[PDB]
Amino acid sequence: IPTVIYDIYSRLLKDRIIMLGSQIDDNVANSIVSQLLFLQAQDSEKDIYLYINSPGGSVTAGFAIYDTIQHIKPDVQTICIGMAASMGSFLLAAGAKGKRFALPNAEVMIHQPLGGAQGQATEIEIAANHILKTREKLNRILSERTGQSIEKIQKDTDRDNFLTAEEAKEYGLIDEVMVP
Amino acid sequence: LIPTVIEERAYDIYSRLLKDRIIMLGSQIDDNVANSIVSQLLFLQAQDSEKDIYLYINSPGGSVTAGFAIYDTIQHIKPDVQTICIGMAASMGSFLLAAGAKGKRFALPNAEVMIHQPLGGAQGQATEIEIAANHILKTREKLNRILSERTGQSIEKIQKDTDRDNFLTAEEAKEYGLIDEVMVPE
Amino acid sequence: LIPTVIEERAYDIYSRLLKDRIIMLGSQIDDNVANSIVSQLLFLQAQDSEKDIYLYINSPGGSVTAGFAIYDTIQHIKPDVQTICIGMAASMGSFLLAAGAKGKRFALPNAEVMIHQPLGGAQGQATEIEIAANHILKTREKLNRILSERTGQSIEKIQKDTDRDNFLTAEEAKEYGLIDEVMVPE
Amino acid sequence: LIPTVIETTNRGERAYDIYSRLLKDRIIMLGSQIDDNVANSIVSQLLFLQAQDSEKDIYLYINSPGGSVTAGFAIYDTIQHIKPDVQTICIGMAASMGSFLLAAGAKGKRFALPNAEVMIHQPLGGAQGQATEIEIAANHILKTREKLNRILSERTGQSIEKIQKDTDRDNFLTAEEAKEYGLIDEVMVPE
Amino acid sequence: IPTVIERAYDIYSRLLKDRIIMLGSQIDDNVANSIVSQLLFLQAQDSEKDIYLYINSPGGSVTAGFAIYDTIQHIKPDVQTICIGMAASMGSFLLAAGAKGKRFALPNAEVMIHQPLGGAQGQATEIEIAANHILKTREKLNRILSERTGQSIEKIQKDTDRDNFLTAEEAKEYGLIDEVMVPE
Amino acid sequence: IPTVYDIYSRLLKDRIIMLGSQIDDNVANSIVSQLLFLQAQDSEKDIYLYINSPGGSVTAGFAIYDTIQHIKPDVQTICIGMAASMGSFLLAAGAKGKRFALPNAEVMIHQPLGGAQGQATEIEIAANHILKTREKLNRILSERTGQSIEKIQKDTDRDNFLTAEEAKEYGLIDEVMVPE
Amino acid sequence: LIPTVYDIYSRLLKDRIIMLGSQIDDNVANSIVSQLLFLQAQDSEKDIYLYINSPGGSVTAGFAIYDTIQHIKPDVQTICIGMAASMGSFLLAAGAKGKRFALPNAEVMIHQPLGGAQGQATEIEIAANHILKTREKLNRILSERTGQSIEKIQKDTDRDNFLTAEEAKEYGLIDEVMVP
Amino acid sequence: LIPTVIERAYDIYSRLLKDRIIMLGSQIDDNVANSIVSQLLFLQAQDSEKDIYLYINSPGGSVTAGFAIYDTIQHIKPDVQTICIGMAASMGSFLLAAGAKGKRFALPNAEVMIHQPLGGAQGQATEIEIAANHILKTREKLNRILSERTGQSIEKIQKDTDRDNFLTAEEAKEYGLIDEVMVPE
Amino acid sequence: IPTYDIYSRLLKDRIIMLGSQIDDNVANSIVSQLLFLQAQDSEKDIYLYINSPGGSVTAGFAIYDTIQHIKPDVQTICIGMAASMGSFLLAAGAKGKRFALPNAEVMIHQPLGGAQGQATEIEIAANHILKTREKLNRILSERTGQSIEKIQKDTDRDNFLTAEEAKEYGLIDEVMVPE
Ligand SMILES: CC[C@@H](C)[C@H]1C(=O)N([C@@H](C)c2cccc3ccccc23)C[C@@H]2N(C(=O)NCCCC(F)(F)F)CCC(=O)N12
Ligand SMILES: CC[C@@H](C)[C@H]1C(=O)N([C@@H](C)c2cccc3ccccc23)C[C@@H]2N(C(=O)NCCCC(F)(F)F)CCC(=O)N12
Ligand SMILES: CC[C@@H](C)[C@H]1C(=O)N([C@@H](C)c2cccc3ccccc23)C[C@@H]2N(C(=O)NCCCC(F)(F)F)CCC(=O)N12
Ligand SMILES: CC[C@@H](C)[C@H]1C(=O)N([C@@H](C)c2cccc3ccccc23)C[C@@H]2N(C(=O)NCCCC(F)(F)F)CCC(=O)N12
Ligand SMILES: CC[C@@H](C)[C@H]1C(=O)N([C@@H](C)c2cccc3ccccc23)C[C@@H]2N(C(=O)NCCCC(F)(F)F)CCC(=O)N12
Ligand SMILES: CC[C@@H](C)[C@H]1C(=O)N([C@@H](C)c2cccc3ccccc23)C[C@@H]2N(C(=O)NCCCC(F)(F)F)CCC(=O)N12
Ligand SMILES: CC[C@@H](C)[C@H]1C(=O)N([C@@H](C)c2cccc3ccccc23)C[C@@H]2N(C(=O)NCCCC(F)(F)F)CCC(=O)N12
Ligand SMILES: CC[C@@H](C)[C@H]1C(=O)N([C@@H](C)c2cccc3ccccc23)C[C@@H]2N(C(=O)NCCCC(F)(F)F)CCC(=O)N12
Ligand SMILES: CC[C@@H](C)[C@H]1C(=O)N([C@@H](C)c2cccc3ccccc23)C[C@@H]2N(C(=O)NCCCC(F)(F)F)CCC(=O)N12
Repeated sequence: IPTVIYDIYSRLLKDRIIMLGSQIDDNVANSIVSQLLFLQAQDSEKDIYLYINSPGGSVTAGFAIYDTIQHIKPDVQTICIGMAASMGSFLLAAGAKGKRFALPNAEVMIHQPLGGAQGQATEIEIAANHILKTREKLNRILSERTGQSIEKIQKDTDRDNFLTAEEAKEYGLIDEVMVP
Repeated sequence: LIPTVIEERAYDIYSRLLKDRIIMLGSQIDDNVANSIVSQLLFLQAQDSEKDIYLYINSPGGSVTAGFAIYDTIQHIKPDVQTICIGMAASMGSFLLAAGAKGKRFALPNAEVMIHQPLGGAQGQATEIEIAANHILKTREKLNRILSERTGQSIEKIQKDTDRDNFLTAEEAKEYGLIDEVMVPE
Repeated sequence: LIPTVIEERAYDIYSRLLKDRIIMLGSQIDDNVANSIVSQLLFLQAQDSEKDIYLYINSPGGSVTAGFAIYDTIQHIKPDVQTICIGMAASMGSFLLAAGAKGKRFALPNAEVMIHQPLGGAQGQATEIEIAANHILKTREKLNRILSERTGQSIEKIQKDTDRDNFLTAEEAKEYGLIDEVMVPE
Repeated sequence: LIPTVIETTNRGERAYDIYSRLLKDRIIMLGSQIDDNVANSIVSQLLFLQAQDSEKDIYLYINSPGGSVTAGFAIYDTIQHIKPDVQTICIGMAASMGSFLLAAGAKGKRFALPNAEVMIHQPLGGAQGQATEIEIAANHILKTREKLNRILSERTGQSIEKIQKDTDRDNFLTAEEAKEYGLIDEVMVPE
Repeated sequence: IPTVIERAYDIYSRLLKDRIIMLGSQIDDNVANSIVSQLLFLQAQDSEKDIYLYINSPGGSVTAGFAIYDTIQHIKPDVQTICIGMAASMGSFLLAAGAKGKRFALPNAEVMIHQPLGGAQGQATEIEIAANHILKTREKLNRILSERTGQSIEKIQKDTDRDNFLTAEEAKEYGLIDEVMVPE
Repeated sequence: IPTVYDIYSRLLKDRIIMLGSQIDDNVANSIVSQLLFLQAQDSEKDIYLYINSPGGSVTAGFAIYDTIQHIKPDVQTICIGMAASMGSFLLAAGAKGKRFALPNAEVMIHQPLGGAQGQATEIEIAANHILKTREKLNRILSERTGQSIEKIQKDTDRDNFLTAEEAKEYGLIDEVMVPE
Repeated sequence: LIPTVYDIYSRLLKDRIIMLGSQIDDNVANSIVSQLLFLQAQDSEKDIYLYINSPGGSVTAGFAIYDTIQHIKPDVQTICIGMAASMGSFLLAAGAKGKRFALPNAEVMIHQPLGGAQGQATEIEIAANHILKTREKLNRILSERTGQSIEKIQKDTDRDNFLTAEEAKEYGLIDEVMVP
Repeated sequence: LIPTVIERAYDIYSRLLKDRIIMLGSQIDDNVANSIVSQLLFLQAQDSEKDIYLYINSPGGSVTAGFAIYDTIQHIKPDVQTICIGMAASMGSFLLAAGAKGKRFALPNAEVMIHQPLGGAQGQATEIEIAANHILKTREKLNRILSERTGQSIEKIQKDTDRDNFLTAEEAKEYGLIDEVMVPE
Repeated sequence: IPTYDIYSRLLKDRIIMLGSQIDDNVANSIVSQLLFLQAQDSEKDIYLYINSPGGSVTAGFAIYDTIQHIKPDVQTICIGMAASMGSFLLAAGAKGKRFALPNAEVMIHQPLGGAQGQATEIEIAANHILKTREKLNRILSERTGQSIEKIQKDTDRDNFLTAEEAKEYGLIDEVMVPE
């Protein structure tokens, strides 16, 4: 990671740019949540810029970021550069309305949540109910953010569904493709 | 490891027992074990469709579908299949113990019987987990319904008593209706 | 592990069943299992080209090409091959269950039948992935077409019903046309 | 991985990692599995913050799957011991000892964001060896469960019998259900 | 394992022909199934002649041990027991299970008694169930040992709290065996 | 393996040889031995070679191939299940007019696979060897199918799956045995 | 490992030189994207110099870099030193027209994208369609940047195709070979 | 992982050390003992009269490492107050009991566990004998010191440490391992 | 193993081969062979070949006690090596009928073992292995004519003896010199 006279990521944070550039786990969420809180305290009115190049990851970690975005006063603009898959694409769609972007060759992928369960029948049932409720929660929020029905979201996320930047715009996941 | 007996014919000990209509279920129940036991049951029915068969059970259980292969074959054939628990019958083992001919399900006094709900796993997409969950729940309903019919206990009581590992003495298994008699030594 | 029976002649239990025209498909289907079953079918046809053969199926499935070795050999030989599901017939196992002679496909009441689409893999260059994808899609079409002919269901319905794991009871398998009869115990 | 922030003050600029910057404003992040190291760090932060100012509130962020019960109790007892109120917020997930610590915040100052997940269940453990050693371990984990349930009862207003029943297996609650249960006081809805 | 020819037998099968069963390993389900089968075979061959159970075993599974124990008590023939080498844990329990008056050891054989071993992991209630089960199992073992030795349950409990090694002569004094066979 | 003889030995008594696995040296040695045994038993009666094989070693395959051509009896071939790579080469090696498949059998043809590491000159030697091996295979396949070497080269460039009927049209087999 | 003068890479960044000297993954892309953004903010008119010595890597990570290059105002000059393979050679070709270079002994390699898929037939189909669309996207852009037809790019990338610096120039991947 | 505070820039543990608080928050091995011994020596040199505060959240560990800490506590002039937060087991509970008389504490939900020392030996009979004698002497040494610090007899300590013995904070006080449970205000 | 297999052929002539590490399986087999041979003929000598690095003490005692229990004399011969429990069993043969070939190696040393866990568990294990060593040394004293104190000293560490030194020690009666 190069230094500027700051490491490069810290330099970007000084200009209110947060980089979500990896798999989403609890550590990544904690860092992004902290950066959002720091930026709101520095200036509660200026926009924040969230860069997303992520294959997704933990749903609860993703919701930590999602809820923090909605909680703070500044608008959080989102941009997909490279790829936004799974919880990554969910967070892309979570940006301030009118301020969700992708570059033209960026890839957006949506699909249903993944998980596991082992043990007794009743334990498997509890895990199944939990992941099904989690999917309903995700689909409901995605419906509100895209303007698509819950039934359409359900159908379109049944398997891996790859979208171009332009298709993501048509879907309502982003507002604009930034053409060079 | 397995001794031979000579009667002129040479038999390993298990084959010698099979000649007297005794089948040994002495391991974890998987497809191989089920196939072997199913084959022995079919062989014995063909040898004599009227004489009792004796199924020895010392098993920690195992695959439910493999257990049902044995269960359905027991019910399908004409001979009565007597069951005895020696050592332990747990899970599908205890289900098979309860599957023996009415009046002919036994245990020795220090045998251990354990009943519990089925175990499994699932990973992948939400809808795949749902399918696996529905399947294991239906399997549990099927097991509980049959156990209710075989023991005389209600489905609601079976559900409650199999929620966690439930260890029974031979005498408790008799009181429960899983077996008919404890063979006390003379 | 596998007991012996003595009639002058000494047989393992499976060989004894084969003498009465019973073939046991009791494991995952791979090339070895297919070769053995194909050999048994050819042997039985040569022993008697008119008497029925009995194919026991307790299998989670396995290789599609191995399954087709068995399927084609069943159709090629003169004797009718009766099929019975005891325990489980999943994937290629359920395909082979459905391949038995019309009117002579059975299951015991607690047997489980599962149908789903074929599984596979591919890695390498885009064009290699394309070739592998085309191959598995053609394989699925071939399976679905044959299943349609054997069950009486449309190809479109088979496609829909095999999209994910679909578990059927013995009675549901009969209603579907995978088997002809559930053998209820007497 | 962890960004730096630089604040220019009148006696030279200061460089903080982001978590240290939050600690300066009395925010402690419990963002991982709870083990002894995590507990020691959080205990130290609580003691430091009390010494800096014994009257100002502390803010404990909880995004945790839980972990060691004794480590969790190190944090719990330190929270109750110090003078400042410790506000708690669930962001993401609070499971097991995480949800216990969420419920341990100052009364009226326990929060969650709307899509946060709270999970409660009974403690997990292990025991091997002789029969009498297994008995000792069993008695210990059963007493530990009674201790947890009693405290949870006091903090939520639910009876011990209800806590026992509701923690028998994994029990997932929405933020709103956690409020109704008494684990938190308020769901912070976005403005 | 050598062969002997009269018909060809492996050495263990040859001993089984003279009603000698060898329990010469750790006790698991396979060993128990084999020994149970041999006992049933021998009873069917002759319901009146004594059976001879050789024990050189570090013990093993309690339920497997009880399969053997209950089969011994169930059959009509007397089962004589001898400790050669070592009988530990369930091995020593089976040694004590032989027909009264017909439990032996050779002079340098080692007998060890101790409480049962086990494990449990998972939820508190699962640990409780496992603990209750192993405690009941210990009570069952101690009660039977009390009946077979003539020692009180309280003394058995105390003496099995930790590993307790006995010489053949001490095992006789304890009531685990009836006689030490001294060489002529 | 059931007894009647083990089942495979019983089939060998009726001049049926089972090639039902990956082709390695052990399999080739066994099949070569069976062919020599059968020729000695009767030099005029047909032999029946069952093929359900994913292929394997080229030199092992050539041991079988050359032994088939060397002996006096006609060797009939049948594909049941799958004949891939050297398996399909051996299928095509059966006596002209006596190469069969069952209707759902799969035939796959492709170029040989291999490996080489070390110095540049060692890599060159290995490359020349595998290229010569491919030429040898293609030339023989051309003679057995009636297809040109140029067409064989093109059609084996990547994995090429054929149905039994397509294998007949290609000239790899003579007839599909339809069930009566 | 990395000498100080600033560490050496940060010193080069001060003069608007970015080093892409490794396999392209998300971390590398995020770092390069950040450097490009930083440099544009420092001076939106001065050229940027992108050094490429890379075996390639992730396609989506490569597209993060590609789209950021096209998005920013400064011209990004590219030079191949050592090797540019796969996505590395794609990025080499993405430099400002007239300002794509290689040193004389640099190696350029082009080939089709690599990937994988396992699971159900329909999942394999989705993965196959995705990688085929990705290849079309890459080939279309390469056609625009080189002046070669899509059909020629398809043919020339079917297998590993190694080019000298001079051949890369003739192909249109670079504009000039810098002779010493 | 470990946050920084600015007054000078300190990691949080160093900041606590400036106020005479030492954290024993892990398994006790030689490294941990060396660090704690060094902190104790540093603090005595800074001020030989002011109390030191030793936080204990530890499952125990090496007996000799524990004795390095124990002997250093007794050697230095300042009183070392001890507090159990979370758990003090085995050598951890021994060190808890080693604090200055009247200044050994626990928080109400802290767990104290006492048991006999653990170890191992393999090799020749005479090597096993040497290892057995050593661990038995070590147990006698531990029990004698625990007797002096708690007021319990050696015979009672022996009996109560035969197996794992878990105590609540209040039970630890009754036992004499600590002097007071700090109840929250 | 060449073909009776060769070992079974030797057993027909009352020769038992102890040619490996002594564990429970080996002991069970040798005990069974001894019982079989006594039943075949209670008066004829048995010949026990010993080429063994030793092994389990309790397994060795299974063999030892069975030798002493049966009526036939058991002659012992060391060919190759008899170490540890192997040398103990060599010394256990019938008095006057314990042999070695001239280049055979005999090694004596104290028993080996292990203990882990609580102090009291280590104490129990230590007491047990010390009592086992006393039992071994007492029997070796009776069989060799050496004092217990001398056996203790000489087994403190690995002590290698030639066949002739083993004879002088009293572990064997005779070295069979080739004719
Ligand atoms: C400024 C109002 C809302 C935003 C409020 C709030 O909702 N939180 C949340 C995000 C929060 C975070 C962590 C722990 C919490 C515990 C209880 C309640 C809220 C908590 C903390 C937040 N606080 C700050 O953000 N302070 C400035 C810190 C700046 C920097 F990030 F450190 F640089 C503490 C004062 C407070 O009332 N809030
Ligand atoms: C002769 C009374 C008792 C000994 C009685 C009995 O309790 N069992 C038990 C041990 C038993 C074993 C295995 C499965 C059983 C199933 C149900 C009931 C008893 C079973 C089986 C036993 N049987 C035999 O022992 N038959 C001869 C066996 C010969 C040989 F071992 F094969 F060589 C079957 C007839 C029967 O009534 N019993
Ligand atoms: C005697 C009526 C029922 C019992 C009937 C039957 O249900 N099955 C079942 C168990 C069966 C087994 C295996 C494959 C099958 C395939 C299709 C239908 C039933 C099958 C086979 C069974 N058959 C035999 O058991 N024959 C004798 C074999 C003796 C020995 F086991 F080999 F020793 C074939 C004649 C038949 O009509 N049945
Ligand atoms: C009886 C007519 C058809 C059935 C014909 C046939 O289609 N095949 C097939 C199944 C076949 C099997 C294996 C290799 C083959 C190779 C080429 C052609 C057919 C083959 C072999 C089959 N043959 C036999 O099955 N003979 C009896 C062997 C019985 C036993 F299995 F050994 F017990 C060889 C004589 C033959 O003309 N056929
Ligand atoms: C029968 C004429 C040709 C076929 C001739 C021949 O080409 N070979 C070949 C196949 C061969 C095989 C193995 C080693 C060889 C060594 C040198 C030359 C040929 C060899 C051996 C073959 N021979 C036999 O096949 N003998 C009978 C064996 C029958 C059975 F297989 F054992 F059942 C030895 C006599 C011989 O001249 N030939
Ligand atoms: C200057 C107009 C375009 C270039 C515009 C833009 O398109 N992006 C992109 C590259 C962008 C990056 C990261 C996150 C984003 C989130 C939403 C929209 C765009 C984002 C961010 C970019 N911004 C900056 O580049 N600010 C200066 C940062 C300098 C330094 F790198 F920190 F040194 C934020 C203000 C803005 O409107 N843009
Ligand atoms: C301020 C009153 C209570 C809170 C009191 C106390 O109970 N503890 C506890 C938490 C404590 C911590 C660590 C070891 C202990 C050992 C024995 C007793 C208490 C201990 C330590 C606490 N002390 C401090 O907190 N000093 C200031 C340290 C500030 C900073 F954290 F370093 F930044 C030591 C003086 C004292 O009497 N206490
Ligand atoms: C002041 C009397 C006692 C405390 C005396 C002593 O007993 N030790 C002990 C603890 C000691 C420690 C390390 C190595 C030793 C080697 C030999 C003897 C004592 C040693 C060292 C101790 N010394 C210091 O503590 N010096 C100040 C160091 C302060 C700081 F820790 F660096 F911050 C050296 C002068 C000395 O006589 N002692
Ligand atoms: C002269 C009697 C002494 C030798 C006596 C005896 O001490 N044992 C011992 C070795 C023994 C072995 C195994 C189990 C025993 C159980 C209880 C008592 C002695 C047992 C068994 C021994 N027996 C035999 O050795 N019979 C012949 C067996 C021949 C062959 F080994 F099978 F080839 C059983 C009859 C008996 O009374 N004894």
